[PDB]
Amino acid sequence: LNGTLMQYFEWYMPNDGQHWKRLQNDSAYLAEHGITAVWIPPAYKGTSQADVGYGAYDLYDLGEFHQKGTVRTKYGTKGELQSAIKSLHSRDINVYGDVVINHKGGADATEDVTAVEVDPADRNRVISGEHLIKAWTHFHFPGRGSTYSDFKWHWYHFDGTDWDESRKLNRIYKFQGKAYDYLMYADIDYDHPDVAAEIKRWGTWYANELQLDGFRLDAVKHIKFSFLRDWVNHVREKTGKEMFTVAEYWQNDLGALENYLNKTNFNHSVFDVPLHYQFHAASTQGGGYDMRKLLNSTVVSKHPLKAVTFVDNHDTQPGQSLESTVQTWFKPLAYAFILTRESGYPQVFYGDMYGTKGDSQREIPALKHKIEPILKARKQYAYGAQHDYFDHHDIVGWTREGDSSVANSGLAALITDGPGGAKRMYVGRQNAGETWHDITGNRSEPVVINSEGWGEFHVNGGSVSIYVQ
Repeated sequence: LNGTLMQYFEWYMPNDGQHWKRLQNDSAYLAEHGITAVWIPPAYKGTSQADVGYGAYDLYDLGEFHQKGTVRTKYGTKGELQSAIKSLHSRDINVYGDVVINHKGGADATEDVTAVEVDPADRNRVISGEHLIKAWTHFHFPGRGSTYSDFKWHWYHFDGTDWDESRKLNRIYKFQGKAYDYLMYADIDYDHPDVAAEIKRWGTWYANELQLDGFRLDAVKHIKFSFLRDWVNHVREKTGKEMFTVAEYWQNDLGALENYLNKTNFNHSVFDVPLHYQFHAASTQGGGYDMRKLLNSTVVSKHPLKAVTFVDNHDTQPGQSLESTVQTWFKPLAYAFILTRESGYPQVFYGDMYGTKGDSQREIPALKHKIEPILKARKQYAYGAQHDYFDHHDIVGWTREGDSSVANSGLAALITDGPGGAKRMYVGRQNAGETWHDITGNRSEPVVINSEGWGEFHVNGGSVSIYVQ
């Protein structure tokens, strides 16, 4: 009954075109362990076959046309993708597609365009007069043609770019006269009527072509909010489906996140970036972190229904752009936090489950065996009223009284970044007389609940204990 999301990709996975098949083959397992939704990587053609998917060359080429020297994307062909989705739906698992719409990369040709240079500090402070540059702005899709869409991109559909091809220069350009490869990407202009109309149309095309159930919105911090709000309303309306949507607004600031939510009318969720940073901070301070701090400054604490909680993702993993990996020892504690507490729509990271494949000497190992018990705790026991016990600097915990709707439901969780200990927690008089055991197997001793519903729970240092049944 509890929903659980899974980011089904890692940055360093092999470019062998078998990913869609792996996903398909992984459906039973996912269902076994309570995964109710899967967020797949960008399925459209990038700047090269090896593109992780954020280059975003052609949104209408889901690994179907020979473009950028390949038919398939890094993950597979459109057909394999469609088969994987079919098997996922047969198992009652929803699929959320990634949406990369703040820029387009890998233009087919440059265009002579008039531009002005702006201040790197204040990107709306002109520090140059108008002048001609050659910008990678012409997209015509030679391999696709007009199939699915005859819309062609030109410089006027964009706000600017960071590369002048004529002078081979890197500066911040803003196009004038309108009605390290990433430096050549062009920033999409949502003030242009044709652009806003086209992205909304592709949006519903995308949802229908793959039978998607929702979306993951990429890099929303720089996209016009009103547009994002309307794009979401639009796809839901044209489609007639719920279309759960979560946006990646990367800002470790509850303030900025709430504003984003208010400006977008609360029509979609946001990743709990602040929570991740606390997880990282705690895993980094060797027991010096005040564990009672986890309950504040996060999105779940304020907008539980609008938060997608996560431990790490493809941006924070070792070697990436926003690297701030939660240390392995702390990882299972963070997972217990997001998977067994009532608030938030938790997300499990593929890289944490099966390990990351970068070449740092600090890659994430496959934690599947440590996480599986917590997924089971969420799937079968995390129900009913919750009681919080964040009364200590090191050891904190919470209980779930369970729900009659779900048999033997109920749990007592305990996590500590410092030394081990015990804590008496109210578990529900309804559970009185029961003998509970640590599902993570970290503690061997049983705990029998008293007649008043209380229990003395224990936990090892720098560890996690989740007592059930």
